[PDB]
Amino acid sequence: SVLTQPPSASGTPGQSVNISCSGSSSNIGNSYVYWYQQLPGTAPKLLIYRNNRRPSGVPDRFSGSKSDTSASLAISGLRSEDEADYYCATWDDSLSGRLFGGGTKLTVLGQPKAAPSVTLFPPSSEELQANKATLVCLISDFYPGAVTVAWKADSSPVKAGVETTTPSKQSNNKYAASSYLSLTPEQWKSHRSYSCQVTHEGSTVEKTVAP
Amino acid sequence: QVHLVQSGSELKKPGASVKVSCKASGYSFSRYGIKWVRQAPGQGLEWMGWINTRSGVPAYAQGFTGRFVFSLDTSVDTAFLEISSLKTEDTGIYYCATRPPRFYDKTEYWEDGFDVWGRGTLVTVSSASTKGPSVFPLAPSSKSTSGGTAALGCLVKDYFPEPVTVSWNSGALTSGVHTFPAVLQSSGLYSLSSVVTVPSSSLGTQTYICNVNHKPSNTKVDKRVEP
Ligand code: NA
Ligand code: NA
Ligand code: NA
Ligand code: NA
Repeated sequence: SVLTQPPSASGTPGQSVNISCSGSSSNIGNSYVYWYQQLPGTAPKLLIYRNNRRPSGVPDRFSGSKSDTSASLAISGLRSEDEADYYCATWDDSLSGRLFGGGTKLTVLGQPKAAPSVTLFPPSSEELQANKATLVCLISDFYPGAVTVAWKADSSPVKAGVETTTPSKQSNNKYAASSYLSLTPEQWKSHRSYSCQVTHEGSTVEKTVAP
Repeated sequence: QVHLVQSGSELKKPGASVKVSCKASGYSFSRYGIKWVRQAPGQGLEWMGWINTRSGVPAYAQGFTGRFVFSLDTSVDTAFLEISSLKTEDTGIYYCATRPPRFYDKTEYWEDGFDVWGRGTLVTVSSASTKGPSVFPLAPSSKSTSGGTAALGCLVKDYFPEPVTVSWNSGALTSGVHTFPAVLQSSGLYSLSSVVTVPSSSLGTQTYICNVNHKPSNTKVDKRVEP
């Protein structure tokens, strides 16, 4: 069970932004939603509790909502000081525990949105001879600076053996990141294909390689 | 007002243990349960479980088995997280916080003290052993690049510590080179890739060589990257 949040939400100063949090009947369906604000390098802070209530010191610019098995955080009057990662969380009856979403970076646009270019390299024959296999997914040219990378084997999700960087800018003033999937040569050979899927704002880009 | 004071940073070898403290400061310790939450560097929050500060009984998330133990010492208003047999993949910041119970409805009692976080404790697990890289060619592919060009590269795998430098054709080739920030893997080793976009027509007659230098291990590798 996961609570699915977009990697990135963005606007210009003063705009409203609406950050989604998608669950199921056995988490958001059944339980109260909380939102946290985490500024980079700092502890998460409670923003919203019980779906739509604000603790003291939280301005009513921040609003929460819950509908069936999804929830949302709206931020009006967007300003720089809002820039942070935002997490939703609920009790998940299936995990018997509290579950956090993946988090959404909020960016006040300093330039127009730019969609990611994705380059996916298969393992080299040399590496396979060394009894290892690394798929290399290079993601470039995006803004704002946050993505979600998902890997698939024969188009089912693979979570094991994944290492993904944060975004950093290249000289073109757009963000890039890299993600690496580690396999055995036996895994690589035995599947029809592996995929790197990158989600960014309105874009999903999926590149697939085969042995 | 809740304040939670957490013990400082820890630098640990694989197989060692660590005991992180989370001390309540300026409120009554048994008022609220304490939740533990991990965050690997640059990544999301992971709920580890929580401990009941009245009864003492811990409850663990499914991810977190024998090696992770929550405990209390109510003589000094402190919750602990104890990790044994530390792995490099344990590296991250470990937060404690107060937590709310599950509620039936919104008519139930609420205080803001229900959800207040400590600053977190960074636990770094690393051998800090010097490891040279393995370098592999990333053969040219035209899929992702402009008309009449192809991307090719080198994968520089499993080294420690930073840094690695990469040049192409001994510095003669600089245009369109991108050497990506390294990833710090769950293994505790680094990898990175360097990619360059070149003319497709050149492929059958221009040699491309990445020059990888890992000073810390005194390793130099030059890899020819062929179609
Ligand atoms: Na990173
Ligand atoms: Na005790
Ligand atoms: Na909790
Ligand atoms: Na609840």
